[PDB]
Amino acid sequence: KETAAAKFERQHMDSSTSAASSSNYCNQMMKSRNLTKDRCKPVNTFVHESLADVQAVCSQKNVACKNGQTNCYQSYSTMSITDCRETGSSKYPNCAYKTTQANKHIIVACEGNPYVPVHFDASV
Repeated sequence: KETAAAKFERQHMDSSTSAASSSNYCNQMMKSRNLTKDRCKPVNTFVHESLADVQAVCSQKNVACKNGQTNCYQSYSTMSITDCRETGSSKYPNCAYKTTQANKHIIVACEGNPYVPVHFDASV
């Protein structure tokens, strides 16, 4: 039973890189973070910031989440991010991803004690 905070980390955190290396980045990371396991997960974003910097967003700009909830936070600066998105050629167990590297504000839902990100909402 993964806690929610640990699941955000496994799905969203990639501090070991500054940026998406290849067009191949997404097929690889989606696989190693176990997101192609039971299904191809259709969309996922990886954040190439340290964990501290990303936990800090939980004290930045308070915004409405897309589901209308109000525990969403928008980062003040831009962050290095990679968007991973299934192509049309995508067929489980043979998940295939388009890699888009970008530098965007991130919006996360935060909860808990410690108040930390548990949900990736959007980037802008």
